[PDB]
Amino acid sequence: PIVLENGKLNINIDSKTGCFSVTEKTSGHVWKSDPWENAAGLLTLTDSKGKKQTVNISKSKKIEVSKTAKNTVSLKFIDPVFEDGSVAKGVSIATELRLDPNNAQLDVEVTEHRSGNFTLYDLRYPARAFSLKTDEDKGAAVIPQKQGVICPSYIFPMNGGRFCKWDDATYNNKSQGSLELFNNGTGLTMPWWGTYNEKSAVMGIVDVSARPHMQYNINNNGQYLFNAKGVMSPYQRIVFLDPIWKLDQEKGKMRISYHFIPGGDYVDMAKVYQKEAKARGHFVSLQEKLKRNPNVNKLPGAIYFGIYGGYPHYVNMPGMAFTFDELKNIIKTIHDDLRVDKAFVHAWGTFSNFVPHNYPISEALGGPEKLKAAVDLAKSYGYLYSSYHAYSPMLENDPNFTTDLMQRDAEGKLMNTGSRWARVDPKFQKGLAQKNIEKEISYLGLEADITDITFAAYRENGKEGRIELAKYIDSFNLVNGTEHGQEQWIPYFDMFEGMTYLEDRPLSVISHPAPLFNLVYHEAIANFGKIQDPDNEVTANGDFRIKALRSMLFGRGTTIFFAPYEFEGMRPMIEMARDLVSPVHKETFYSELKSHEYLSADYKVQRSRFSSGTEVIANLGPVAQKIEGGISIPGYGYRIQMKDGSLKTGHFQVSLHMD
Amino acid sequence: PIVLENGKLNINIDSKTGCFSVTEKTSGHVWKSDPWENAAGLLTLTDSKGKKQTVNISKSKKIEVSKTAKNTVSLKFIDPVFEDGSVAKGVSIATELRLDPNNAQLDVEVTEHRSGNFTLYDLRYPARAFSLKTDEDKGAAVIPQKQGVICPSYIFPMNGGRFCKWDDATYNNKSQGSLELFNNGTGLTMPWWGTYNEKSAVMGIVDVSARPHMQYNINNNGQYLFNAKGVMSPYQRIVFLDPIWKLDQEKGKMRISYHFIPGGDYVDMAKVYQKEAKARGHFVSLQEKLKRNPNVNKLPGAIYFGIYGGYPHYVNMPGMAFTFDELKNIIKTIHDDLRVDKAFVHAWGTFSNFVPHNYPISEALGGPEKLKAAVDLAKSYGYLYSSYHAYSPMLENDPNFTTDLMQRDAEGKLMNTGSRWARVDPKFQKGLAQKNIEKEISYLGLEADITDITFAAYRENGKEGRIELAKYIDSFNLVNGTEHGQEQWIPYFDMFEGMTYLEDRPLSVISHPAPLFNLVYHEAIANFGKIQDPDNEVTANGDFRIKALRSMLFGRGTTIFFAPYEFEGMRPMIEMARDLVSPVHKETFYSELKSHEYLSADYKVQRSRFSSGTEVIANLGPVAQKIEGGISIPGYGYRIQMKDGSLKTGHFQVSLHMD
Ligand SMILES: [Cl-]
Ligand SMILES: [Cl-]
Repeated sequence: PIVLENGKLNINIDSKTGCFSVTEKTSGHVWKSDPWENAAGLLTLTDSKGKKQTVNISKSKKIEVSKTAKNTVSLKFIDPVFEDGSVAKGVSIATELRLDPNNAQLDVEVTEHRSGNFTLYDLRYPARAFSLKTDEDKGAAVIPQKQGVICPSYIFPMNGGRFCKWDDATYNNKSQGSLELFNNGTGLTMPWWGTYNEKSAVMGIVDVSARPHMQYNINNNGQYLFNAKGVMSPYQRIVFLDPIWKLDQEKGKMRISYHFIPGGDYVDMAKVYQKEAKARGHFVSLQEKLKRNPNVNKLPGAIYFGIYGGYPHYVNMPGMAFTFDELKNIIKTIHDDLRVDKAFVHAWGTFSNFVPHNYPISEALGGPEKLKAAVDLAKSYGYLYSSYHAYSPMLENDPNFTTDLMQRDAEGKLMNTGSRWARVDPKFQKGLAQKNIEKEISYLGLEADITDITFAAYRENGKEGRIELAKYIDSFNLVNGTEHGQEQWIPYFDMFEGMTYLEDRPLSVISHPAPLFNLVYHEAIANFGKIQDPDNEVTANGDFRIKALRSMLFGRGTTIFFAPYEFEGMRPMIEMARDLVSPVHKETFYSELKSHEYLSADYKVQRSRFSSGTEVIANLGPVAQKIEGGISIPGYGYRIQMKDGSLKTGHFQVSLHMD
Repeated sequence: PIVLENGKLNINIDSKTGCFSVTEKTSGHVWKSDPWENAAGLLTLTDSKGKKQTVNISKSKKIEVSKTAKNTVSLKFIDPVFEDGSVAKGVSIATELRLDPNNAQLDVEVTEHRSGNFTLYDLRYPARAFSLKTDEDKGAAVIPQKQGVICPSYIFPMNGGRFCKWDDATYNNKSQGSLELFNNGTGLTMPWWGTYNEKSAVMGIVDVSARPHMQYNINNNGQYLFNAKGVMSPYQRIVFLDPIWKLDQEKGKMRISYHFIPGGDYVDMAKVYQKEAKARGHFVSLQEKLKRNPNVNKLPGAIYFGIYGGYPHYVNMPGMAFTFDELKNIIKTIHDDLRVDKAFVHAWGTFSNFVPHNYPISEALGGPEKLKAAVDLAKSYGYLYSSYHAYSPMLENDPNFTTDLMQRDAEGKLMNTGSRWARVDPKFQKGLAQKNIEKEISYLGLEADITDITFAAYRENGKEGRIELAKYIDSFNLVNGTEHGQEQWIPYFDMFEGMTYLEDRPLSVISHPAPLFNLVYHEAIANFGKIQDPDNEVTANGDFRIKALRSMLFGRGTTIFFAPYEFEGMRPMIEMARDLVSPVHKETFYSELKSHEYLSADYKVQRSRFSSGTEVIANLGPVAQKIEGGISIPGYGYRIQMKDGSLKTGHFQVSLHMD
């Protein structure tokens, strides 16, 4: 082998294949190259007939590996070979491995690619690296899918229904696939991922300029590679996560930085990234935000209430719209009867035109003075208030619909024809906001704003116009929120509505929620439940029992999101959130989520520690379980140590009243 | 126009296009032909270049429409034209429309197709027929997707989060697609579907010999057709369901029979089908089953308990496997402490080999005598008992794994390499069951059996071997169940585990559960909740509150499916099922589900009436709502009128106990 080495790592590079292993010297843990095919990389490209095929670059006609500097090895893979034995002449991939001279940190970069008369598409590089061996390694893959998850590398006790679905998925196509960076769908919210066992951890951080996808393989033995051939896989069940470099699209630097952490797990990974997040400029603390705007302290302990009037979808829809008097009375009841001390009231349906014309205040719902009376009541209670706003939609049912503000592609065709909520080109969105937002703020005396859609993702197309809008909104210095968010938007907002979990998502049945994003960013952005999956709805992500406990563990706020006709049914949930979640949310709001742990074999009992001095232990399953010191946590129960040393213990119960 | 007419229907057939309208003469409602393109049919076929294209068959070069009998119109569509104006010379499609002389029934059949030098694939015929106009018709599409759903043709009040998902799905690809018949995944469990408004209903029943797919379009304006062109749809939002004849594979008769019901809805449609089910031989009543086997009377009021010991997935898995003494104690606790009077105990993990070798009784778990003691205990209480059995798997982790009993295709390649649970060719399965099942029956004195996997679907490949196993099992005259089921298997079993709902399914955000299967088959086959989504798990399909109420409305039994370590956490739910669900299940078990109705604008308050003289009203949402007479049904509440005149009223409560 060729060798790169420092005080912490030894990298062994195979001259013949370009594959590498990483020995973490302190533990003797060796991270292995591809256990299945000894493939350094997997490259998808067209053949001479123009059919896409995926090849092992380690089978190329020529492979050149050399040390080109003390801590750099240069590799070159020349003329890959197709399945049928023909050669992709003139195709080459060049890469570098660069060891930090001091730290346990390896940079891996794809530095050039040549396509000849072929077309190159995906490159998995390194391929099937940093794997865990299922049922040998006791650890997990770590994936910042929205708030984040882990995927254990072994089978463990769990509810029998869940166990069937989990195990089964590890033998079919549910456990393999890919995810993308910085969307509000199924994708990742931070540019890293990793694997750990009981000895060591590795993560990879993707260069800021690049947008690889991430391939996963969760305990799968690769049977998916053999089904079309009708044979059984000869490979072993493993866990891996690989970068997919999109060679046909990517113009950035195709670099991933691997960090090796002895005895580390997902918390340690998160903290490594937190330092990078700060270097990248995303980290603007809620303490800095509170210094700029004292009204940010209306957020700790506040329930986020969304009163959904059928808008933006419809204007004054019968059986859904609220009047402004009705809004006022919901506000009053929240404060006077349900004793809610702090709240963020978000009223969906206050305008008589469709977004993106967020005006005038609707005469049919009572007019301006009647809305002002609602808002003033809220402000009298120290609640925050915002209308629903959006500057990105262009809706088919809007009488003012036009394609004039939609974007066109290089061929002159309309973009986002199938995505109605994100049709207005961002380059127009600041101008739309400017039409009325300052009038609303002046007329209502607003202290807060929430703006939908535009900041839910961080794609390249249109980003300049989105930044312009973000800066415009931020210039008002209101306590402000937006739908979902991404790390890149943290500087401009105080809270994100969402950054939790989709209901139906890849990896659902073979992962556990982990507060990855909040382990990084809790001190910098507040988050609340998503409006589609609020704390009052029973979904794949739980009922109120589960959601309330998870809120405290993860450091998010309560979301009660309702049509007006449901309000009386919200009362119990509001009370329970007020009693249990709100004081914990208050105490921990500005703090760091220092650590999170799973404390039971089924992963349902967890412990979170916040730099406020607050410790939350909760049991998200139905059966009491013991942890350390033989302490028992009831099903759907909690034990919380507050800053002041007091202890709160308790549990939820579901009962049946029979008359 | 050519007309077919009787006293109930007028069929108006356009002689230039082949499109037809149907006037239902009692209500006067007119079902229109394709509102979008005036297409009589949509045919997918390869072009001169071999690229598949879809074409409107009404644009064919020659269309021949003639009245060939009093009540038959014959159509021929000759030389379809491609996008580019080129012709598919030698291609033709012939159809017939046959009006029943007396009844409001129309048979539609594709009687011939010729391909010439082209290859034909899908044919939608009739295309976009029997549609509902969104927000003008107040009705629904009716789809027997597993237990069944309806898809309303208008927007209505509901929870705000649900509303956003619902409306949004009508404008993207979530509201269009296709489903297949007789699978245990996303598909249909009865060969019919339909549409209704406030005046009239139509359904179509597919010929017994055919396997069309079904296309859906739920309030979608056809934007999916235009996204690639980057233009806005010019079509209106409508609801339709079309048959998709797979011309490349279908050997049966491509006939659908349309039945027209003035004032009808999904209940009337289910009852039309019920007549056809009986004609097809699927309907063997529970009453007949009870006459054959008096032990069937151990099912009414019984909780289905699955004790999941990590088998079949693993043998004797630490932390999941139960011993036979442990199983005995669980059974004892359920009866003596939790006062469950009737139950079906299903123990997953009683053998020391992997399925499909369902023997011997495991020595490691205690041996035959200790299993007998647990079974005898169960029998002394009157409970039904089965071990887990399966004759279809061939598992990678089984030391005895071989490919010898796997099916191979015409190229000699293994089939089902991707489906571990369904690998043994059905032709072998009877033999595998024969190896030990009679030894088990005799040793344990079994009164019952549940067999997993084999009867979850009704596919053509392997059907004969499945039938042979069903008949073999049924020859024992045991109270018996199977996973999921299908209508074709009703004659052989007393119960099905499942026939409810997938958690993640197409149409989930744009449909309501409706008890379609049970509206047809409740008197013939009992069902219970699916082990993956049991009444103790909180999922997309609800928590215990919601599941228990739906169980009573739809006429299914309770499923408690748990790993042994969870048992103590099951107690409250077992109690509540005992007190609430079990007596209603007991009373209604053999009865007809006569009617189901949605009584609230949000579809959450419902009413079912059983021929036992039992009426169940329940509210599956959080807020109290009023029905007729101003009677209020509490959130998560019920009002049940029993045959004995008694009225049961009550509701679930979730409380927080702070110590
Ligand atoms: Cl969360
Ligand atoms: Cl159900």
